[PDB]
Amino acid sequence: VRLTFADIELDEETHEVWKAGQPVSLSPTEFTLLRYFVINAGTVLSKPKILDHVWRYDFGGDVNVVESYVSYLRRKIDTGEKRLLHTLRGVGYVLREPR
Amino acid sequence: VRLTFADIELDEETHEVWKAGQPVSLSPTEFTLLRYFVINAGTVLSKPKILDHVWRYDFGGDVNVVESYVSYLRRKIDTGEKRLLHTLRGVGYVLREPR
Amino acid sequence: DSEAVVAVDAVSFTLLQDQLQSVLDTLSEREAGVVRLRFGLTDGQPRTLDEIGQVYGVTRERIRQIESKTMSKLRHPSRSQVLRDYL
Amino acid sequence: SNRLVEEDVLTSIHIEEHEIDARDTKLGAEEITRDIPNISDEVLADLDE
Repeated sequence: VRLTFADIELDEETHEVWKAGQPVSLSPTEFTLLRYFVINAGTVLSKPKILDHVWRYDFGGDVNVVESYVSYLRRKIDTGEKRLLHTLRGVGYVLREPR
Repeated sequence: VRLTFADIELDEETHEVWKAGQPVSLSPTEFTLLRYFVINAGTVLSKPKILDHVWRYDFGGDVNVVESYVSYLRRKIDTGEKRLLHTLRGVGYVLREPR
Repeated sequence: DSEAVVAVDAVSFTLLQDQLQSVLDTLSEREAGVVRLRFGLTDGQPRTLDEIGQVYGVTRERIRQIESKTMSKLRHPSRSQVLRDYL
Repeated sequence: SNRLVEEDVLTSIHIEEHEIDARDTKLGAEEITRDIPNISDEVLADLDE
């Protein structure tokens, strides 16, 4: 039942995450972001549905906080400038293997 | 579910295009124009109802914007002077393989 | 005569307007006004975000957020079923 | 008497024809297709593709 995509492995029981076989420590909110991002791999994820589903509806903060979140995800697993979690202008981000 | 026409092909998920098998990056609103063109393939497109549906009803600009955008579509995929995206004088444009 | 009023769709449009007013009044007043002037219901012109900010003293990002709140609450099946029938 | 109704003594087969043409138009072309907007499925059961 473990969720795997390319080189990212996740276990839903103890919430540990493996990048290319190397375990990394990850924050809970970013863990939910990553879980959603794999569970909808192959479909672009834009911000409004990110705040709608992943985050609470009482969230009154700015839009830059989720950007900082995806920034920590970038520096966590796909540190390269070209990364598995690509971005789209105005349509948020998506995790797919580059072609 | 990917929508195809002649040598242009579209995936509805990650908003990219293949032109004769070559992936091409394109602007968002320009992509919406192309989406209208493929979703009404074989049917002529006029600037007004193009403005009505694709663009917001609050658009206060001039009419040269759509002509320029069609020029971008030409220079991106149909670089040839004769092109699959034919233009009708006073009636607009159409996506059609020339006879 | 194609230009003649159907005299049936007119009453349908009026009742649809009544349903829209009831639905909007059920929503919070700030959201109702925001969407009403966003789609130009009470006036002849829909307005861009900066007009909404100038008339409500907020930034355009806040208006985008409240619009997100509006169509999020509007997807509620209580309104979705009661309005989707009108087609 | 109901015998005429039951025994089909006086009953007639009546046939009507309904022409309909799709023609060229400045808007494009009119298609004889099942891509009919805003229709249910119980009424789409008896149509071919």
